[PDB]
Amino acid sequence: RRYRWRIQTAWDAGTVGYSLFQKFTERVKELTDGQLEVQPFPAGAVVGTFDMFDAVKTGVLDGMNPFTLYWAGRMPVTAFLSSYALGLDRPDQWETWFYSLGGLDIARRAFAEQGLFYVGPVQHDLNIIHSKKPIRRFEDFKGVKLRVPGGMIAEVFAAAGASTVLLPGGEVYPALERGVIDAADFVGPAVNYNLGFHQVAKYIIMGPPETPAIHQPVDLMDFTINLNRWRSLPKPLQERFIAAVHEYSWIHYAGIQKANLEAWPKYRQAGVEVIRLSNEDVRKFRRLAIPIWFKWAKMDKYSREAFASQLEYMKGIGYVTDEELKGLSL
Amino acid sequence: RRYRWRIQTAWDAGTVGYSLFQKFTERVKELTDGQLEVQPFPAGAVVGTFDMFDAVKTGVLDGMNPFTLYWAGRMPVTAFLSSYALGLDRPDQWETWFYSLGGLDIARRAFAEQGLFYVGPVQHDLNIIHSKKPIRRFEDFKGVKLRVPGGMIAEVFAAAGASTVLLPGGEVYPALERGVIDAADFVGPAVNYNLGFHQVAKYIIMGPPETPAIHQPVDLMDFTINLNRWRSLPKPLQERFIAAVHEYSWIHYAGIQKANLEAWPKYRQAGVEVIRLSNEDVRKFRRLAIPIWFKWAKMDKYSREAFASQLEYMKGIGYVTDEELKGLSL
Ligand SMILES: [Zn+2]
Ligand SMILES: [Zn+2]
Repeated sequence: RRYRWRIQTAWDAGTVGYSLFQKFTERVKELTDGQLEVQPFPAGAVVGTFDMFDAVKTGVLDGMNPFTLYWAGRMPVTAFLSSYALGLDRPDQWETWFYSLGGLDIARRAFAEQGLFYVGPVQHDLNIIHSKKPIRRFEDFKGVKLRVPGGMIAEVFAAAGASTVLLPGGEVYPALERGVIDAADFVGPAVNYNLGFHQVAKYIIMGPPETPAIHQPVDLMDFTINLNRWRSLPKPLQERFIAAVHEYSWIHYAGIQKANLEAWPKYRQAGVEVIRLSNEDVRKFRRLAIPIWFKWAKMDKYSREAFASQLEYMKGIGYVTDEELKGLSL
Repeated sequence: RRYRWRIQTAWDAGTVGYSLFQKFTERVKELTDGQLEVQPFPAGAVVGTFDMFDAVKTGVLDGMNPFTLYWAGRMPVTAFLSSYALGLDRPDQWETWFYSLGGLDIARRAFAEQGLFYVGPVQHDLNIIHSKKPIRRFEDFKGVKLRVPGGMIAEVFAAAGASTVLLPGGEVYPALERGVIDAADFVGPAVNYNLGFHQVAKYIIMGPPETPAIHQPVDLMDFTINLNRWRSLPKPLQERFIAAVHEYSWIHYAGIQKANLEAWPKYRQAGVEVIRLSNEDVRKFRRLAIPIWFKWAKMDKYSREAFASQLEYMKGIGYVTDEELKGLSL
């Protein structure tokens, strides 16, 4: 039999991300000899981006390709299924945690409880911030109306004095154009350029060379399927889909990075100034971030289990010291 | 029909690498519904490790899973299909170069001329060095009889004054034991421990925290199949094997990294001391390395094509400056 799944992505039509997503649907068809076809839908075509979770749960959408931390408000563990401020910051570290340190199994158990099947993470990129005004040091975040993807990312910036707001990436351009917000994080350079942020914001704010991305160094996406639909798919096809997603994870990653290399010269051409924060600004964010990591970990049994193993890993590779964990518990 | 392929790996029996490789053949069987069965063979079981290239070319072996730079002496481009001293040093950078910047197509074209189908790279790990006597700085390399995997890696150490020797990892232990060599690089901590290096060498030599691996930060493996055997495989199975290898690339990478985390405590227990070189030491190696990059790049049309796009990429991410390239050119 042939199966057809309808999957909407967080990528807006007309972005490098959507183009990569379109090709993935062709690859799935090739890998399953046409037995499984995925019909792609750009952000907002079936439902709003943040409404994808419920639509996939009901089966109205067969699956979704979101940025995983979008569900942080309803599933605490998802704040730990994508990068959070100053924690693990390399694609290979997240890949290791998910694929050998138990991360994938935590995600699958948590999503199964929601009637969803978490297939696996899709590698992507770090994120940058676009601002209408110069933010040159930690203290300049005070009073900035900043769009961020909620969750722990928003909490960290709020602890730095920013007024945070949650908006889908597609609403950032009009918000900055009208001055409804002063700044916005979204994704990396290439897609932000596709969305025109450079024309409504003259600055790009990044961390120092040592920590380019303070908040989201590894902004993971994923594929999540309605559990019933997943369980109805023949096992051989389920296994091929898992392989297709893991292969795509890196094909997506590479395509985004190539587009990013091409985008930087364009920002310079557009007259956009890239502001680099300092190592000291990062330390100020670090002191705010660690206690917040623990508060989020303490939300439910899944966030605790995921952070516990991530913390152990961070200790093993020198990303956290016992001294800085003083007074914190788990 | 059902296809059966014998594929030998550079991993010795009894290593974490070989266990991961055995699992991959089961994964291939599952992904192809039993149509493609790869019978795994540990290093030296069918042919010698360095004989795999000719064994596969002539068909004695259907395919191989080697460390790609083993063929540097016969195919100059392979010295650029795996990490080399002080160039790109993160797994994600090599993934990007191969999958979006044209790297994969260069490898495939170069191998096709040899009657081989290069499937894709297999991520792995950085490498560390084990020594019988301490090597605490750049100058301590003079006079050291050092085992390395030849090619550009051997040439950089020779430039530092070491007497290099080429040996399969499975022959490092006896070579150290009987004093044939003073030190040896091979792979990461877990597998080196599997091979018992800690029993014949009390030191591990690594770069500073900023540059843990000076010579081989991304020691890639790959799958290469006899071209005729590849062409006789139905296209649907060719595509599934390609996806399987790419998925495995990271499953392998993650498994190796987990094992590495578990190995450090065993080295401490075995009484092995980890010596870290300095940033100054890295600079001394750097001044030798860069000119060597160009020497190897100019070897043939493929080594030139590969290095050309890698240099362009490194320039793009600030890994090299025009200043330090003064007087060097393709
Ligand atoms: Zn973001
Ligand atoms: Zn090596």
